[PDB]
Amino acid sequence: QWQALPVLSEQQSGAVELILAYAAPVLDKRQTSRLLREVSAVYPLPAQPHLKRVRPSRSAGGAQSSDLLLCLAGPSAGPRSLAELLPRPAVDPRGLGTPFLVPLPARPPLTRSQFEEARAHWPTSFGQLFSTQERAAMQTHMERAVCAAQRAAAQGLRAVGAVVVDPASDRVLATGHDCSSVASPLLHAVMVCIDLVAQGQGEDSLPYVCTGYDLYVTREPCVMCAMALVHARIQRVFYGAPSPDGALGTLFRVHARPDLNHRFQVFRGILEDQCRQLDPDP
Amino acid sequence: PCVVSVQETEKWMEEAMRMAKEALENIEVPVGCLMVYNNEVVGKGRNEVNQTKNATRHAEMVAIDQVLDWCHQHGQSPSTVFEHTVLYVTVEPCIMCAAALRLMKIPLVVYGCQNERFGGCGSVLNIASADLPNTGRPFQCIPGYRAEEAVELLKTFYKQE
Ligand SMILES: [Zn+2]
Ligand SMILES: [Zn+2]
Repeated sequence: QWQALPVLSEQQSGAVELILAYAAPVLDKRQTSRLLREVSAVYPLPAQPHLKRVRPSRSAGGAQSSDLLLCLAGPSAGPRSLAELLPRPAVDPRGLGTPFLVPLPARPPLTRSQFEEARAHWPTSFGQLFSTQERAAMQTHMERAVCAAQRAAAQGLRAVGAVVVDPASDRVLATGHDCSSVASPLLHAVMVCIDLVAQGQGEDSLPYVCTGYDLYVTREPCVMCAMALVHARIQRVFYGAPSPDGALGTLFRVHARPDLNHRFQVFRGILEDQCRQLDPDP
Repeated sequence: PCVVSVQETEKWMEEAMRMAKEALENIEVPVGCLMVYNNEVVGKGRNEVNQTKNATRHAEMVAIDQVLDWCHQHGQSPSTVFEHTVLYVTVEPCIMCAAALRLMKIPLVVYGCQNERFGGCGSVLNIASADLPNTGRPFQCIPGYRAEEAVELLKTFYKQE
């Protein structure tokens, strides 16, 4: 059992700010499609494509009514009438009730907490983060990383495993575990994998070895590995459990900084059940 | 054995600056560096990122690998060597290299100019002295040595890209 949690900068982790808008009840439900067409042609709401325009409501009985999102509120968010908000003949307002103010999420949700908060005000687009097909693929790649970590454990190496995947073809480009030794102490699993991707790449290649690729690593990368991924320009990282000195969520979030020339997505929790019994990085 | 390498700081940083200029001529970020153990150079490196097509091959990583080869060939343990080695580098180590230097337990870094884009000794993050109990040991810095020359190399490079 597992769930993928995004790891965002502290800025993007809080609550989305709210903006005020006008909605109106749809009293004649059979006007809904016409009203939606007429109003959204006048007020397309280009800055808020995450908002559905019709809010269904179920009554304490099962009866369903609907509100229609008309437009954003101006600088003076006073009471407004249908005649004040909707031009004729561009809109025939018959079937709408009196407009009311509603606060709306200004930007689309990214976390589950944000999605719940958002849809408490108004229906918002995304239920769950990953499709069944996606979760199956992610589990398969993390299982391969777990298996690499367990091979390392059986040999007496630090039990960290990693897999690099090209999500264009879902093919595995590299599989590695920690190989650090007394003679070679910096062979962390991510460093091994980056060097594997490097050696298998073409002649007219840029040094941004990981551009476009996904990384699955059993536990959260240390500062060295995390910043290697910034320099190599990984596109997404999935990890299982945090590390105490981890730099993709725990002590730092170097993937989500404005002053580094590359940002990327990070999710924790993938197969965390198994990964938490493996070794932290370093 | 650490302060004995410090005595020749001027000679060691001149060699680091010489290497930084080479790197610049070879279309690499102009960072040169030397690792000195008991007044002898046990490793050196300049940025080899574009040469090797590998974003992790910063000067400091190249020099660390040379010292490790030196330790392997002469049957010395990295611990005894790295813990008494000074790194001389023309530019503040980046976040990645600062973490590698902690993991190697290098006690002292003498560096030239600040690293505004990626610096891990204070410019972007303070990896060098951070409280990271599972990530090696913190190290100390002598910053600013020939920073003016060193940062002029950096600006020259970043114009040419
Ligand atoms: Zn690491
Ligand atoms: Zn570096």
